[PDB]
Amino acid sequence: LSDMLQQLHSVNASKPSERGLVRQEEAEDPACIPIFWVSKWVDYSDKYGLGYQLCDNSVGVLFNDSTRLILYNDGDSLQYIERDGTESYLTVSSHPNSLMKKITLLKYFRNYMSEHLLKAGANITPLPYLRTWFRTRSAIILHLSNGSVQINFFQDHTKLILCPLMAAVTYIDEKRDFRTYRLSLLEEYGCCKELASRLRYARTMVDKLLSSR
Amino acid sequence: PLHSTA
Repeated sequence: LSDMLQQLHSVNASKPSERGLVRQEEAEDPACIPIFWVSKWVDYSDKYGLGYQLCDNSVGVLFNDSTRLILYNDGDSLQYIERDGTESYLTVSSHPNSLMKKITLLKYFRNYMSEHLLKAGANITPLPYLRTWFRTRSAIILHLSNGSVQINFFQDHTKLILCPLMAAVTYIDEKRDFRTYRLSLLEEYGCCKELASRLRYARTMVDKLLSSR
Repeated sequence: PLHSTA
């Protein structure tokens, strides 16, 4: 998270959209395509919590009591993470009676997402959990346990997936075209105003994450 | 009450 903030400061300070010939294509690094992003989500936190589906079709829920339930894409294998960080590995078919409510909620959330929501990055060629999230008027901000930070913009449906380990960013535009860039290469070659503006917002969002952990 | 793109 700290390194992500530094990577973004570096690219933003280079003023990528306002210093001559933009060579954005040359900043593309297809090697740095993320393995994991959030494809779907449901904000039901007024009662239960926030459910999400990862790109591999695995599902997760961050409940209001700060516990997490993670269903792997085989549809049975389960991970549970308590408040104190205690991780438990099991299956739905073998759950203790105590997790009954939470499993039911996950399966409900799973069904809605699978049946009624669009898969983000469905055209991208093919386990972390949700550490934290918040919502603004403009965007939902998703912080995964592998360090990745995703930002989905509500109004135009454009999305950023920020990968601190690769020092990279994947951008999904209004047409659902995806391009993955190395951040230092965006510094080297520049980019359009659209990407530049969302990266400035991204830095502000990472700063909010860092100030609220 | 809110969700990702339908």
